[PDB]
Amino acid sequence: AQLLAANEQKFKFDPLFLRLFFRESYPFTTEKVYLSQIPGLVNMALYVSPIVSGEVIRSRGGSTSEFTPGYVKPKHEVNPQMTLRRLPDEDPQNLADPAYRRRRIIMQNMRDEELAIAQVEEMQAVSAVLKGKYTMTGEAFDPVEVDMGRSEENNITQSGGTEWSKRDKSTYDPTDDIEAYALNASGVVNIIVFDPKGWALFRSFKAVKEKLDTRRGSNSELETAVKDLGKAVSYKGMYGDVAIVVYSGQYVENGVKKNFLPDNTMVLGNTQARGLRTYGCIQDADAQREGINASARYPKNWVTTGDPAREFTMIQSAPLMLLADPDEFVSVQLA
Amino acid sequence: QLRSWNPPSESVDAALLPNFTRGNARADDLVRNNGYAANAIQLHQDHIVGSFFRLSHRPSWRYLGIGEEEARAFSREVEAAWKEFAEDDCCCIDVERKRTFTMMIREGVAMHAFNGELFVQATWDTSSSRLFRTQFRMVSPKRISNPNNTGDSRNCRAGVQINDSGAALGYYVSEDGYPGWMPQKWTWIPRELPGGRASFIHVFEPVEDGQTRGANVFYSVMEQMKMLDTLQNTQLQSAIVKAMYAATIESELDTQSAMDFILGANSQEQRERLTGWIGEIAAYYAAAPVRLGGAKVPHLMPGDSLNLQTAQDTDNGYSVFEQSLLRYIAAGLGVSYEQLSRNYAQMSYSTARASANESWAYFMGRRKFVASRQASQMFLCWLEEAIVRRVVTLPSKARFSFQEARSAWGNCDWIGSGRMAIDGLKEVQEAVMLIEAGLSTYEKECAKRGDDYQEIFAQQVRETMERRAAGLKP
Amino acid sequence: QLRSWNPPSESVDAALLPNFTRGNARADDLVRNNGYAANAIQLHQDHIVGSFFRLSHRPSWRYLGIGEEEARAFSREVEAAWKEFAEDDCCCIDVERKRTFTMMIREGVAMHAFNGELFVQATWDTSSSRLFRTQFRMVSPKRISNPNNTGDSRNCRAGVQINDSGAALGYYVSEDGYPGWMPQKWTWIPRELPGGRASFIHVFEPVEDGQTRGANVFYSVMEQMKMLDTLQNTQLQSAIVKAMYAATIESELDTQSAMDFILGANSQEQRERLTGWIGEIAAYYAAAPVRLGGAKVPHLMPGDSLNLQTAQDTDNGYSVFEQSLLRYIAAGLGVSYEQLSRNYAQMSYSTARASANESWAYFMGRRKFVASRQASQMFLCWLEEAIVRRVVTLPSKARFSFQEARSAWGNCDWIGSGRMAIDGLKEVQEAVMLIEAGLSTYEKECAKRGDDYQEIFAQQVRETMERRAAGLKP
Amino acid sequence: QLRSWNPPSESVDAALLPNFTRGNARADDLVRNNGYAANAIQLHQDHIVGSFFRLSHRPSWRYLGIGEEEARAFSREVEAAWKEFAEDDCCCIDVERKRTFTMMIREGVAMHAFNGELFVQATWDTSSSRLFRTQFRMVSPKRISNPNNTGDSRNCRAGVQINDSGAALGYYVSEDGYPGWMPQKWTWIPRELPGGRASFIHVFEPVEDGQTRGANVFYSVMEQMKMLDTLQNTQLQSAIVKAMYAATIESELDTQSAMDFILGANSQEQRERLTGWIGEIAAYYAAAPVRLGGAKVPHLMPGDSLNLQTAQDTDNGYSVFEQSLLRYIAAGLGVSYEQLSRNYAQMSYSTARASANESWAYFMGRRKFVASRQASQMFLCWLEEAIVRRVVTLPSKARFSFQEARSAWGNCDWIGSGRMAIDGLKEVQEAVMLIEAGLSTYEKECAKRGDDYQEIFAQQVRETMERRAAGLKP
Repeated sequence: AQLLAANEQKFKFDPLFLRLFFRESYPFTTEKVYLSQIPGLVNMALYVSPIVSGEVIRSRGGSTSEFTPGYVKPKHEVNPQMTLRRLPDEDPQNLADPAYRRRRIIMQNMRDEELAIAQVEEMQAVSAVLKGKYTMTGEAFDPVEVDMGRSEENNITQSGGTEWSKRDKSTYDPTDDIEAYALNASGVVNIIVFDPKGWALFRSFKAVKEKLDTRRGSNSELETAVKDLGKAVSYKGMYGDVAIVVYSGQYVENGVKKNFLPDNTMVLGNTQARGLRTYGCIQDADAQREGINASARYPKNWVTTGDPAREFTMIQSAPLMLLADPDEFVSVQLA
Repeated sequence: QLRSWNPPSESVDAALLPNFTRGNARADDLVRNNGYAANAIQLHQDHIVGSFFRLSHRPSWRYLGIGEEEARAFSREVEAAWKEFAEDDCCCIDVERKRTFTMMIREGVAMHAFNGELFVQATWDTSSSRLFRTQFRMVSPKRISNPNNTGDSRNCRAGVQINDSGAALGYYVSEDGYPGWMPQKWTWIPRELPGGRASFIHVFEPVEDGQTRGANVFYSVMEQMKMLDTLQNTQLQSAIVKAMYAATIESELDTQSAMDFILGANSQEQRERLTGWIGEIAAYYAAAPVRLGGAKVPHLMPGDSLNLQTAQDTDNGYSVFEQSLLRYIAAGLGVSYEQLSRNYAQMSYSTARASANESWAYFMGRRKFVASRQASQMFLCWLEEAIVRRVVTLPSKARFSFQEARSAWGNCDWIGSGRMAIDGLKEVQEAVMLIEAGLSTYEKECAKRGDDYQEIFAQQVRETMERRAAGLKP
Repeated sequence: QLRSWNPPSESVDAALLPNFTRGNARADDLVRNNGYAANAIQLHQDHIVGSFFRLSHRPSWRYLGIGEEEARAFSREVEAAWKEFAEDDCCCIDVERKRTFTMMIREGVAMHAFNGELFVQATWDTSSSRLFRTQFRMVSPKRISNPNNTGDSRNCRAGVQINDSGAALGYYVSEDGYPGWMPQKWTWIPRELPGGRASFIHVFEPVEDGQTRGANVFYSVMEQMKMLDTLQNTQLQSAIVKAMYAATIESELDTQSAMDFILGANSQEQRERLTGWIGEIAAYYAAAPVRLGGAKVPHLMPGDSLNLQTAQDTDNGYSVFEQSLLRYIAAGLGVSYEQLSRNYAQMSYSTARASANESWAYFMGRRKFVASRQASQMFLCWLEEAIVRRVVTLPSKARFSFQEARSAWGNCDWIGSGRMAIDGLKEVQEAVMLIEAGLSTYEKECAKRGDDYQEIFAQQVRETMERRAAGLKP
Repeated sequence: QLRSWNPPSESVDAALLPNFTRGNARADDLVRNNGYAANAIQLHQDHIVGSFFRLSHRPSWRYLGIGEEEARAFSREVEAAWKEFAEDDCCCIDVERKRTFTMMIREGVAMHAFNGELFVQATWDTSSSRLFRTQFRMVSPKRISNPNNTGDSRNCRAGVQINDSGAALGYYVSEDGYPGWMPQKWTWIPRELPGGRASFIHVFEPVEDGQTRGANVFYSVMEQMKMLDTLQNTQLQSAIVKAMYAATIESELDTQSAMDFILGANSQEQRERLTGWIGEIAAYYAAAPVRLGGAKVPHLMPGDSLNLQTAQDTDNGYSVFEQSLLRYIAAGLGVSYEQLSRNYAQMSYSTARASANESWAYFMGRRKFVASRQASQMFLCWLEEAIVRRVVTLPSKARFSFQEARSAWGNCDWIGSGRMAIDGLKEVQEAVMLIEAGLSTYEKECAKRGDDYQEIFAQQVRETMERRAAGLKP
């Protein structure tokens, strides 16, 4: 059992979703998300006559304001019985210390913990901006469908009508489809991040390959983001006007591993779409009596006396991240 | 309440070092938010050092075979040199170039009071404005951690590298953190040079063997923190609820079965009854103007009121609680509150002089315990530099060399705050008894009076001769 | 309540500098709205400087080889020159041309008390009304910020440009803001000239190493602010509600089921019953004139009254709360309230003289701590100017040059407030004991008495000769 | 309550000057409606100046090379001239022709206490009744505003034209407003003449740099205003409601359902029942004569009465509230209330003499701080005029000219109120100790006694010779 302050990572490397589209964090002192409580977009046009001023403007009463945040509280043991991750030859005598082994093993345990919540949050993000629906579900828990409201024109499919696979691999240009799906996106699209084989049949067209610019032509901080997360986001290059990226991230589930992304999917939208990170109550007596009922995360190291007389690291959170405008992204399944 | 503050059951050193940062941080919090620490450090300053800290060099003339007169003249030379070197008006005796000897002693004693330790370093200044190229830079206690903030180890323990026997070899000084964005890098610093040179003066009071750090404050001050909080909040609640008043409206109405039947009929299909009654009551309050004072009675249609029945109404007792606990921790921490916040309640004559003399002797204790170390260390370094520069001449008949008998040659004592005044009659009857019976010497007389016998005699010579010349009465 | 005032957990310098502007601004608010700060600064003035601040030049004659008689005559010359230069009646010694030396010390000590620092600048005046072309302009602490209000940096830290070791090189003085619409421009000002010349006298007390600013006031005075607010409001509520009275009218009426049925019938279709009853009650109050006193009973038709049942009715306790807390913060901030607002409650003889002597010695502490810096700095600058102008003649046998031994030559002490009077019998029995036993010298006798031995002897010569000539009794 | 009085958060000068008129106006209101200001200004007068303000000219004979005997004789001449010029019995020394030197000092100190500043102007009178054509007219602070009441500007700031460095060049004097219908016109007035002549003596105490105005009173007296109001009103309510009594009439009647049915029938169509009952009750009260005392019971037919149930009934606490706050603000504003309204409660011997000596020394502080400026300025102007007229002869060996060394030649001190009496035994034992040990000089003895050594010796000569001649005992 070590203090709360032993929670230093400086490792925030989420794959460009919770850090770039979903910056809009709202931890609450209350259980649910109350979209009426969030101001979101403000009623933002009307003025008043040059004699007096008008009424009082409020948070404009969101129609649906009741969903259950994913209160996730996992834990692990940091029992000093293992040989640990030994960074090359930094004096294993301190590993021989139970104190250093226990502290850096709580380091390792907790980092596994937040990357676990981060990967489940990224699955929530990919569900969110791929269908507008999120499955708040788990065993011994009712499945609540949390819908931002993704429209039908945001779910139009490439296989409908003519498929890119069922097209000329040399002369056909899918740019026409690119603006066709981008027009009904309530904004400009500046990233065309694909799943791998989706980008494969996208680039199979020649027009794509002599239309794209392999050069840097550094447009924004997206190159810096790729250099940071050189793991699963791949900056293919410029398609001229728009940036071409491929995400091949993978989640390692209970017995097997598989990619986050489905077979062939796309979301057309902006890099500055508004993403909410509403956070529920944290059900920990420590959190309430020290005021961490409204926060992002909560770690603790703590000893059980009695039957499971041991010591554990416990991580608690409650995210219900969504997208403010589901119509911002057009979600297309590809050929 | 024991939850937010937790003592382990172990030796004090291993019970404090693991929670060193938290205890010291909350100590910083209370010494910054609270005036008691400022008053305590100020009184400790004014009782230990006071105006100044005076050097007196007494080489062991009897043991070294040195003549007492030669020792006294050599002491005169070294005292003149030391006073003129210490009186530098440009604050130039520190590497920071902003503290004289007075604030050397000030910061040293303050930090040895707070953390229990003080860290001085004898560095070689290059500024040629003075004859002596040695300055003394004080080193923060945050600097002493294991190389790169690693936890305690076999022999590298909280920043000090020692042997199995505990002998303090050296230290790992982390880089300064001001501005709040410098990284820390740990540098090796030995405690002392092999030739006896005092390079890193590490003066701390160890409560037990093997202890590396001094004493705290917060680990006995959390209770003032939470008593001040609780008295503060309870006075706020008492003040706000002496005349809290509920202004509602009730009526006769309330025909039991009829009212219940009307409410049930309204719930089912007859809400028009409730709407009509609400309209009648709104017209009631708008035709009455139901107003109590300068303010409007908050709108309450009949049949609902607050029940502000209270809890027990005995005296809070906080009066004698707080007197007992202030008493308690006052001659806990050591300096009495009848001056740490100055009560004059029922205090008497024996009260005053007994409390004053015991407290002053006890400050003499703390002074001789936590000031003479720094004084002797600094004096030894300065005297070594003076011998290097041949400023003062060592006795020719030196039985032992300077380097061999630095302790014998550099034997010194120091004088703290000035002449104590408490009663007057007390000190004067003591003085007359001592001067008539001869029960006071030069050294302890000057210790009691904060003066010097040589200068009092020379100035009495001057007094008598000027009175004779000008016509006054010697 | 901890919401509107928040301490971070960190070293004091990095815990104060980020919230420097807010704490200092609320300090200004309380020192302007509240009399305690004015009384405290006034008493600090009258205990530290009092009437005047007297220079006494004591060049280290013994160490420099200078004769004591030559040192004393040279000191006579410099003292005459300094007194005649300081006594300028046209307020002309400042660049602002509106403060003499007295108010130099006054504003300096006041600002070094409030912000913990004072800023003097030795400038070259061109006004030829005096022999000495050096004036000393005091610089506001608002001026010291990083160039163009930028946040703290690596070596540019809150306006001071220092090295990695912290040595204060210079400062960025923002332009004055009076009138309230001048822009600020930051100008470079070195702390001191390389030759030891004191250009920018920056005197502050650092609580720890690397600290750049002094101590505050508000960060321990918010609690007086909110206690005065709460006692004020609670006395207002108590006064207004000792005899608040509800004047309503009730009646018997109230036939339970019948009244409820009548109200329901009125709500549905029989409002004529309510109109008739209201008419009857209006005729009632207009045929009765229902009047209680000098005022009309506020119109209440039967069946509605206020329920002014109260909260608990124990004594507020504020009495012993406030005595305990005034006690508390009184010998917190340092000067006792039994004179900061003058209680005479149960105070006794030992009470009086013990409190007085400890407080006066402690003011002697503050004086010697935060006045001698400014005194020595100003004296050094003035003496350097005098040596430049050949006003006073340095000793011919100077062992060290003036520029080399400015500290040795410009060694000086200063005398604050005048002769302390507390009891009479005390001071006089002390005086008789000292003058009979010779336990007092010229220097410390004159320190105790606020006089000069040379002038007392010359005036005693004059006394004796005039008594002999006129026929009086010497 | 903070609504009707509002502090901005800013430097004190820019926090006061915008609300200068309102604060000063409410200060006028309270100093006119309230006796405390009158008592405070009267005691300040009687402690600072008292009976008179005595000049003593001490040209720097030692520095100027002037002989002490020549300086003393020249001082005798100037003192005789100044006393005879000041003792003018026709009030003719002012341009208003209605104030002597005493009321010069009186109005000056009173206005420098109220507004913190005083404004004297050295004008050239033409009335030839005296040798000296210089009078001194005092200038109202309402006169100093920007030309035509414009707001503060870059260098024209609240009426004073200064430079960027703040040097006070001159002033814009608005025309007088008495009678209440003169328009104001702003006229240029320089602060001083280039040759050092003191034309516009502007003496004010600046709390900080760049401040142009002095200190206030009301901005710490609003709380007495509203405490006196609240205690006044609460005593009025307590007095009027200790025996307020409701005299109504009730009856048994009140047959619940029957009474309600009768009232409803009356409301609908059967008002004859109410008329008959009212007639019966009128006959009741006219056949009973329902009379309680000396007065008639106010006419109340049955079924209606006042419910004068009260609020809480604890002691008001105002007793210890008011003692604590009077205490509080008493040694806030500075002069203790145990004489500003004279309590004799539990006050003791050490109480008396400690309070008296500290308060008297503190008045000596205020005297030497806010009287010597005006004294020296007026003396300099008068001495310049005397040198112009060759009334007194300057020393022939003048090391510096009069115009060059006006400060050196016109060096002077002043004596305030007369001989302090508090205990008797105190002053007499002090006097005997000083006269036996010689610890008192001519100058400080005469300062303590309010006399002159020359005149005491001459009159002792006269005493002894008259006793010898008439046969008495010298």
